[PDB]
This record gives sequence, structure tokens and C-alpha cells, in this order.
Amino acid sequence: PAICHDGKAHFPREGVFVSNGTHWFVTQRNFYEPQIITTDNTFVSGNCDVVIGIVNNTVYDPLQPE
Amino acid sequence: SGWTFGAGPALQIPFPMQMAYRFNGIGVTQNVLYENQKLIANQFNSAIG
Ligand SMILES: *[C@@H]1O[C@H](CO)[C@@H](O)[C@H](O)[C@H]1NC(C)=O
Repeated sequence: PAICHDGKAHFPREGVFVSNGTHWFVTQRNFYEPQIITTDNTFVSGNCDVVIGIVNNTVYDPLQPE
Repeated sequence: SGWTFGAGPALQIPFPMQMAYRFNGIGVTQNVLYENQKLIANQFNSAIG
């Protein structure tokens, strides 16, 4: 349901979180088209202690490298 | 399977995520459900009872 990066829960803006077995992606619901979980695809609202089923992973920031 | 079985092949999906989709369909963001999941369940169980 949600991905915890650093003490914060991230929910998909429009799509679902899927995994092939080793890595996590975000995709549509009616067609398979995986993408990289960045700060654009997701929005943050929470504290990483109330969602039942949260998992640990890393999101990517498109501004830190530049 | 949600509403998928009425259009094409049936596709399974966990119930809380289907409920999140149903909330998202009426204009309330899904994070409202997950942070108030247990409470909502109770309000359903009483309503049937
Ligand atoms: C997720 O990460 C946090 C902090 O790194 C850690 O405390 C917690 O045990 C981790 N949870 C799992 C299921 O690995």
C-alpha cells in the first residue's frame, strides 16, 4: 500500500506499486507500464507507523544529482 | 476482484486497496482510508449487524 523512505509514507499519485521480485516500480492499473519511483510519481502524507502493510524501499530525487 | 470481472477477465486485488480505489473515486484521497482503516471496518460491521 505505501513505501517508507525516511520516516515518511509515500502513496502513489495515480497508479499502484508493483515488484518483479527484487525491485519496486509504479504502474497504471489497466496496462502494464512500470516506471521509477521518484518524488513526482508519489506524494507524502504520514508518519510510517499507522499504515498496515508498509514496506521499506528508496525513492529517487531528480534534483539532488543536479 | 473488484469491478474487473464485469468487463474482462477477473483480476484479484486485496480488499483494502480496492476500498482505497473506491474512496478515490468519490473525491477523497486514499491516505484517508489507510490511516482510518480499523475504525472504518467497525463502522461497517455495526452497519450490517
Ligand atoms: C525499515 O527501516 C527502518 C529504518 O531503516 C527499520 O527500523 C525497520 O526495522 C525496517 N523494517 C523492515 C521490515 O525491515
